[PDB]
Amino acid sequence: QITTGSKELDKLLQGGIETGSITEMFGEFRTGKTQICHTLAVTCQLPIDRGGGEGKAMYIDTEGTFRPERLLAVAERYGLSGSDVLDNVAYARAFNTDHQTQLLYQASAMMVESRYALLIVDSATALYRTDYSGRGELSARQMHLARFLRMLLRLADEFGVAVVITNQVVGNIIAHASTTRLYLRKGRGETRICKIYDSPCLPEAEAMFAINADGVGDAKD
Amino acid sequence: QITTGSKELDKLLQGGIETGSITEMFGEFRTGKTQICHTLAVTCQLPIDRGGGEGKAMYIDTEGTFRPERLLAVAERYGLSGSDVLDNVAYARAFNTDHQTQLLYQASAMMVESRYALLIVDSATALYRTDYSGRGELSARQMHLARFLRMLLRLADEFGVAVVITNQVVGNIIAHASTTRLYLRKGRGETRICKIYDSPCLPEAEAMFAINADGVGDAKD
Amino acid sequence: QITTGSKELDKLLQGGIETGSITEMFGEFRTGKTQICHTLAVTCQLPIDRGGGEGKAMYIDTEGTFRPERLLAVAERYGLSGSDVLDNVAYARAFNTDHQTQLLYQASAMMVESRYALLIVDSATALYRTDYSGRGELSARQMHLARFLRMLLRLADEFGVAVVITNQVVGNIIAHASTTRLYLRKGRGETRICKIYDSPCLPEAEAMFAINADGVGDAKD
DNA sequence: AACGAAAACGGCCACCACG
DNA sequence: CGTGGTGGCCGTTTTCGTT
Repeated sequence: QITTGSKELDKLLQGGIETGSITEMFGEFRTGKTQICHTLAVTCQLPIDRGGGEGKAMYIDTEGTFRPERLLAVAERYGLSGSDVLDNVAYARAFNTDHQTQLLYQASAMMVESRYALLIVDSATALYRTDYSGRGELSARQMHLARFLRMLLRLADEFGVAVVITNQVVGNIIAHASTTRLYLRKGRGETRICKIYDSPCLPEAEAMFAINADGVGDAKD
Repeated sequence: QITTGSKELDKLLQGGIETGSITEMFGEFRTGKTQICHTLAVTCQLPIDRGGGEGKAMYIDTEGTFRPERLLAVAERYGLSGSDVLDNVAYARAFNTDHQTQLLYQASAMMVESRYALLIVDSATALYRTDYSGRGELSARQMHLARFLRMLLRLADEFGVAVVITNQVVGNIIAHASTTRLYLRKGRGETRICKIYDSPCLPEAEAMFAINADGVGDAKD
Repeated sequence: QITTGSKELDKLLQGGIETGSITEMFGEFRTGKTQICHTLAVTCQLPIDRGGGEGKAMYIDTEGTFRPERLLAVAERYGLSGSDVLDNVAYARAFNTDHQTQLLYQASAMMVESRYALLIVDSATALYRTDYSGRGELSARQMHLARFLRMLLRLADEFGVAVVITNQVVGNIIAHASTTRLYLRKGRGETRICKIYDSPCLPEAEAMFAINADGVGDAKD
């Protein structure tokens, strides 16, 4: 179980993400999906006794929001070497849906030589909206997304890593494929509300957390 | 941080625009978006110790409002050579959305040979309204705008320059992409009210400034 | 500053029209736009010490309202030779928007050989409504008007002449291009109310004037 | 008796207003 | 900002008139 670094969120998840499965967090923009991704990108490298996976991180960005400085802040919060964190995070920006899936081909071969624990795909659904904008082409983007999700599941079962994808809510296919769906909504200021909206094992429940300069971290009224 | 040349606005932004990110200023017509652009087009060339970026400026105009004389006024205000300011500002008028995006192809290659600090796109959303006026073609202009914004983010991360685009409020996609949204409204006479309407780091707050012959400059009751 | 020949209007404008810039007067029909044009067509020829520009006049008519006799009346009011006034006013009626813009080609070359101070375009927006009456052709007339306005600004900067265009209010593009917007409304009888509705330098303010056989001239209760 | 044109009705889309 | 309602425009079908 990879620690989220929010204790309340860890309790909500019973200790953190299950490696080897896809966890989807759907919420409005600015809810902190990207911030949680940046935090996990570092916490994954933490020792297992500290809630990490003792593995490198993979950040596939489609939205430009990748900040190595956020990774440095998370590393210094938990006392990890920021330089080693950036050395254990491989980053690449996907320009389109086809490029987004093509990066998985390099990811599968690269993930064999080194132990990874986390795969991050940020604005995973944005490129299927920007690229495929027509109505007759909807089935094509749905097929590409389906294949992409199957590839995610395959890599998860192959390397035993956690698969994190982010969705902006301004597909029903992900429900059966994703094991845990988390709904994120803004509480005013920088403090966010998290809700579980389906889990066969986890209750439907809510937990409050905040977005702090160092971290994605528990709410401290 | 590129100085806005309004001290109150600089305080509002904590010192000025972050280079390497897109800052959107949405407001009514005649609020001073273009005036701020003209001021920044010169202030960017200022020394870093003076709040500049020590880089050349790029003005992509779609509305005809480009005035080299305004640049000369800003240069003489801060004591910069007006001729050198015009020599460090490359200007081109986009005739359509396709031409607006096509100019980015020349911009990316040209921005490699010389250091730039500011990219200005004035009436950035006007051409998507004048060109794409139908209702069935809305998705096409939205896709073109999405690609344009992604190109802006790519150039920002590539050259570490500030990306400034102006929007007339007589898209929701820009919210996640733009880092700082500023709402501009008219105070009567030539003095304008600025408000921050989203920033993960900057407070929602307001600052009063004026539009002076020399400058975009602090309000002086 | 070209005298309007109304003292109250001159005070409203701080002495008269700035040459080298476009001044737009928007108002209802019969408010006196054409009358003001006829008056200025003669006052421009007045000595600079008398509020003129010591230059010839250019009247481009689209509405048939051109009256040389009104020019003769204005000339005799200020004591100018009516025959020389008509000799210093070149007149041409535009039959369409394309012809209206085409006349500018003859105007630019003709304005080089002799000094002019005033360019008048009467019912400037009427031909874009009579010619382009459909809804799909709106962008075409807007583009033609935009190019026409840019040509006006170019000629203004080239010859340092005043650019006067008249608009019947039974485009938002002119706002940034026009420097001074004047709203004209009828006071009953022949006495008209003038209001300034935008000027970066001139206050929003009003002045009362009348339309007299000799002149456009101050209100005399 | 057949074909073409005109008029009327219905449905869909867009814009405006209200919550 | 989103949803619902109303109005306008366009397309299709039916009926009538003319060849």
